[PDB]
Amino acid sequence: PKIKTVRGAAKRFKKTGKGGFKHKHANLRHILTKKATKRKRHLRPKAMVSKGDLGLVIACLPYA
Amino acid sequence: ARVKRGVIARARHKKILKQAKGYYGARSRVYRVAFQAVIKAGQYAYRDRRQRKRQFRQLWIARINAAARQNGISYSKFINGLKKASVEIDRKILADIAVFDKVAFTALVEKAKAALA
Amino acid sequence: MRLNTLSPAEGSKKAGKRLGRGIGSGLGKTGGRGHKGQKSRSGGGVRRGFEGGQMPLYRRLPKFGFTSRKAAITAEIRLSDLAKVEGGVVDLNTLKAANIIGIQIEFAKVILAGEVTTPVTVRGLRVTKGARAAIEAAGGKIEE
Amino acid sequence: MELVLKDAQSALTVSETTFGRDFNEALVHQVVVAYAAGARQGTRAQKTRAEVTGSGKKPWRQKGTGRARSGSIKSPIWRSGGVTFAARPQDHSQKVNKKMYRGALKSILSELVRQDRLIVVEKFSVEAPKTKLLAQKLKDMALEDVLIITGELDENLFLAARNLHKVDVRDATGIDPVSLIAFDKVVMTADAVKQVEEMLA
RNA sequence: GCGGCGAGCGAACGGGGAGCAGCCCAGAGCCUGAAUCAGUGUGUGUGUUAGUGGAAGCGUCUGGAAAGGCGCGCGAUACAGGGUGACAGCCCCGUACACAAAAAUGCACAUGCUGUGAGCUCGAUGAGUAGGGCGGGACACGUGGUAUCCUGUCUGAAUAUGGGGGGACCAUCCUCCAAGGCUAAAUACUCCUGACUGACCGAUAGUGAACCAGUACCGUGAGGGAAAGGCGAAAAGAACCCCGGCGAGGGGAGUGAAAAAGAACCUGAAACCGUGUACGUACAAGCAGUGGGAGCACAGCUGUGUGACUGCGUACCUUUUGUAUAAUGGGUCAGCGACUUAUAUUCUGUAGCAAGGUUAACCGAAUAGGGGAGCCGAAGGGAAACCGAGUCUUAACUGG
RNA sequence: CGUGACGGCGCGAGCAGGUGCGAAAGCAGGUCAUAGUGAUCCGGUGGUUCUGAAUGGAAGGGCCAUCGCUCAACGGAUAAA
Ligand SMILES: [K+]
Ligand SMILES: [K+]
Ligand SMILES: [K+]
Ligand SMILES: [K+]
Ligand SMILES: [K+]
Ligand SMILES: [K+]
Ligand SMILES: [K+]
Ligand SMILES: [K+]
Ligand SMILES: [K+]
Ligand SMILES: [K+]
Ligand SMILES: [K+]
Ligand SMILES: [K+]
Ligand SMILES: [K+]
Ligand SMILES: [K+]
Ligand SMILES: [K+]
Ligand SMILES: [K+]
Ligand SMILES: [K+]
Ligand SMILES: [K+]
Ligand SMILES: [K+]
Ligand SMILES: [Mg+2]
Ligand SMILES: [Mg+2]
Ligand SMILES: [Mg+2]
Ligand SMILES: [Mg+2]
Ligand SMILES: [Mg+2]
Ligand SMILES: [Mg+2]
Ligand SMILES: [Mg+2]
Ligand SMILES: [Mg+2]
Ligand SMILES: [Mg+2]
Ligand SMILES: [Mg+2]
Ligand SMILES: [Mg+2]
Ligand SMILES: [Mg+2]
Ligand SMILES: [Mg+2]
Ligand SMILES: [Mg+2]
Ligand SMILES: [Mg+2]
Ligand SMILES: [Mg+2]
Ligand SMILES: [Mg+2]
Ligand SMILES: [Mg+2]
Ligand SMILES: [Mg+2]
Ligand SMILES: [Mg+2]
Ligand SMILES: [Mg+2]
Ligand SMILES: [Mg+2]
Ligand SMILES: [Mg+2]
Ligand SMILES: [Mg+2]
Ligand SMILES: [Mg+2]
Ligand SMILES: [Mg+2]
Ligand SMILES: [Mg+2]
Ligand SMILES: [Mg+2]
Ligand SMILES: [Mg+2]
Ligand SMILES: [Mg+2]
Ligand SMILES: [Mg+2]
Ligand SMILES: [Mg+2]
Ligand SMILES: [Mg+2]
Ligand SMILES: [Mg+2]
Ligand SMILES: [Mg+2]
Ligand SMILES: [Mg+2]
Ligand SMILES: [Mg+2]
Ligand SMILES: [Mg+2]
Ligand SMILES: [Mg+2]
Ligand SMILES: [Mg+2]
Ligand SMILES: [Mg+2]
Ligand SMILES: [Mg+2]
Ligand SMILES: [Mg+2]
Ligand SMILES: [Mg+2]
Ligand SMILES: [Mg+2]
Ligand SMILES: [Mg+2]
Ligand SMILES: [Mg+2]
Ligand SMILES: [Mg+2]
Ligand SMILES: [Mg+2]
Ligand SMILES: [Mg+2]
Ligand SMILES: [Mg+2]
Ligand SMILES: [Mg+2]
Repeated sequence: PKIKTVRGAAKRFKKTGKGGFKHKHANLRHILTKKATKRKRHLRPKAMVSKGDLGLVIACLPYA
Repeated sequence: ARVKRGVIARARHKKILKQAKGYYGARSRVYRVAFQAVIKAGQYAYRDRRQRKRQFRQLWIARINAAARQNGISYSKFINGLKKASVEIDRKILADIAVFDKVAFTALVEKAKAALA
Repeated sequence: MRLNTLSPAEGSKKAGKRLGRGIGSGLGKTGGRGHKGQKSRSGGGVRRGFEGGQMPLYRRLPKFGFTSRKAAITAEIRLSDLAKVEGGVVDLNTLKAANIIGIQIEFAKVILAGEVTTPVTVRGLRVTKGARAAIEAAGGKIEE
Repeated sequence: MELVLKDAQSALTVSETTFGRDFNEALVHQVVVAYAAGARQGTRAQKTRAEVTGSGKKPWRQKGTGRARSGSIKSPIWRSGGVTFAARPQDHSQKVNKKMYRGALKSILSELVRQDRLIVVEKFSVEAPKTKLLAQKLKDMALEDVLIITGELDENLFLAARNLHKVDVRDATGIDPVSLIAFDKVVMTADAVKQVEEMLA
């Protein structure tokens, strides 16, 4: 039968133009007062998935 | 496409048992035992093609020693004397001459003694 | 050319691995699985994304965004598609009739991709700045 | 390209891309192999350990008896047990791309021409549905093992060929790649040639 | 979309196909018996249940036997298949093709008989119901912001100037008419019957069961559940004689192509057990071989068998840092016994076509042809609206 | 640029806007530095030129800011042993 997407992974990664995946940074949900503005500002833009992790993401997202 | 194994299996077992002829007991009759015996015989034969070259040289040297000492010189001085005299006969031939042509061997000893003197 | 003189191209028919058929094959005994452990077992192996129990990557990262229903009914049109419609007028219906956009598309945008060389009339679509230049330069016109 | 008729001693003009192209053996091999796979019935089965008749009772207790542990009388290790990977009915047919099927046909027909195995005639028929008449006709043209492609399936010709085992009679729409290779000669009527040309573009 | 937003679960709208069919009561009047179905008779066809005809070959060689070899003929709308002393288009049974029913029966028409009511007009339009509160269940949808459906419990409308739905809810608009019912086809399955087919099995396989098998046997019972096929073309299955207990068994004779085809029967492997011959072996210490090697026997210096004496030498598998290990497994032989199958997805090879490539179901007598519904690709950025070879970020980028 | 398998964590001139101190050059994006901490989910509060299942709204969702864990067995199996 069809492979099933890991639906939780689909909610957290998006495929980019050259085939990588963009994701949202961790550590920006709460406990925010004690964090420096510089640290928080650098966590706001999306980032790419690292090389060691691409294999895990691709396995979860066969129809990405 | 079911495949029965009998004809090919029989040929394989027979090929091993044929190589086991002359072995004792189950070693020439029983496939499990004959297979191990055929493998071990192959291992020994590989090892002993190398050992054969050692054992024969050891035999030639012993006979040259005896013949040299009959002529009044040790093996080690005889070989050194031949090398100083530029004689390149090898030990297989020196041992052959030592047994079959004692007069020629004496001539070789004299050649070795002269180069040493 | 007979049924017993035809051959496949070289390299087109590689033989499959056959595990567990003797020393000489290179895959005897353990069949490439190594020794023991969960991955050597029949049916063994961990699920996708499992990392040994550490919070896996797809759960230590946060969810983001929402999915837009309007994006599913919007399409993009290339300049090379404009000559493919029947009649020289490009609108939502004539793009659907030529199989350029899906039957449930309600909004379409022409973008600068490929070339247009014939005069066309675009009606009821959005056109990018670069595509509008290329369409008019080829003798066409854009009607809102 | 001109094909020379044999019964009327004239010429016939055909497309070079259909009858004068190179032999693509790798392409022809795939189409011929797929044709034979399409003929397979694939009807068989064996019984797994779940389908062998018997009970699920453990033959003897796990420990204490001194025998190897047993769980099912239907184990594939056992005589009368299941087949480890028992077969099921299979569909063996392959997909052939439309353009690869047509490409293979054009390659085959072009090779038949180069090997002088394609014979074009203006007409090929018999007066009565009698095997003896067709046998004599084929003997006159020095033919024995031949595929005969007509424009319209002559009823008298089809009946006359049934009992001749080396001889087959088809209409142009029913040619297949294996038959074109398998017969020693191929006889086509001028009418069938046009139909095949149009069919293969 | 749902989801300890985990494991997992998973639509619809819309599109392409197969098939296609619509009606009645909640009621009176007119007009009438009109459509339509069901039953029962009778015909005509058409099957089913027995059947009939069905072409064409001889000579010679090998052989126990010819259908085989060789030579020369003949039939074919019949060279499907089976049998006959080895392999038969022409010996036999069939096959193609052409015919057949006293009687019973299926179907489709036709035509009777019976019941059924058709049409017009004017009316009527399903209440403890819809909805609600509480508890559960069903919906892809786990109470969630949760529409909709069902109802155990308590309640409870409007009724066409009315009511339901459009995913909380309201307004607007659109659309439909619950609380009565009937309805072919496309769909599912095969205990059973006939025909045909298989890159399915061929006696440890294939049904548990090729055989008097759900038997023998086991169990109080439910229940469990085997093993076991082959003389020969034909029984011509061994008259008679001999040893023996009027035995068993055997030797002759005879049959037969063959009896080491004799019923404990085709072939007849291996483990295992014997008889005969050659060589070795009763002062000699261990994985039993291997390298060297005398003597003897044998066949034509060599080949074969044997192997005194001598160097070296602690099986195999598994598992382990490491095993002669006194760790594991195997008494031996024969037979069987373990990386498969389907679908999805990615990469490599190869083939086709190429800014395109390819069809699915289905149609079709079609491995053809049709079918482009779709799917992938030629554009990305952004959470998104949106913009677009750019875009996002930011008031804006020297920028990133 | 450093440091991490990764999630991450750290150092940073300089640019735009607006600011404090200094006459000025300048310095200032917390504290001599290195501990003082908690992913995701689920929700709460404020903001918002995003979305809004016929349409206008709304609900809900997104985005930005922020809040709730001795989840201390501190990469945190469950809300609950
Ligand atoms: K491997
Ligand atoms: K077995
Ligand atoms: K034929
Ligand atoms: K026959
Ligand atoms: K609900
Ligand atoms: K059974
Ligand atoms: K059995
Ligand atoms: K026999
Ligand atoms: K026997
Ligand atoms: K020895
Ligand atoms: K073992
Ligand atoms: K062990
Ligand atoms: K151990
Ligand atoms: K032990
Ligand atoms: K694959
Ligand atoms: K490929
Ligand atoms: K940029
Ligand atoms: K809707
Ligand atoms: K822990
Ligand atoms: Mg936040
Ligand atoms: Mg077989
Ligand atoms: Mg073997
Ligand atoms: Mg033996
Ligand atoms: Mg033996
Ligand atoms: Mg290896
Ligand atoms: Mg491992
Ligand atoms: Mg192991
Ligand atoms: Mg280990
Ligand atoms: Mg298992
Ligand atoms: Mg389309
Ligand atoms: Mg039980
Ligand atoms: Mg079986
Ligand atoms: Mg097709
Ligand atoms: Mg006949
Ligand atoms: Mg003959
Ligand atoms: Mg015979
Ligand atoms: Mg009503
Ligand atoms: Mg309702
Ligand atoms: Mg209710
Ligand atoms: Mg309600
Ligand atoms: Mg309720
Ligand atoms: Mg109620
Ligand atoms: Mg509503
Ligand atoms: Mg709505
Ligand atoms: Mg059986
Ligand atoms: Mg047998
Ligand atoms: Mg009993
Ligand atoms: Mg007797
Ligand atoms: Mg026989
Ligand atoms: Mg026998
Ligand atoms: Mg024997
Ligand atoms: Mg002594
Ligand atoms: Mg002695
Ligand atoms: Mg001893
Ligand atoms: Mg030793
Ligand atoms: Mg140990
Ligand atoms: Mg050791
Ligand atoms: Mg030990
Ligand atoms: Mg011991
Ligand atoms: Mg041991
Ligand atoms: Mg073991
Ligand atoms: Mg153990
Ligand atoms: Mg152990
Ligand atoms: Mg043991
Ligand atoms: Mg895009
Ligand atoms: Mg200080
Ligand atoms: Mg300090
Ligand atoms: Mg929750
Ligand atoms: Mg909001
Ligand atoms: Mg709305
Ligand atoms: Mg920890």
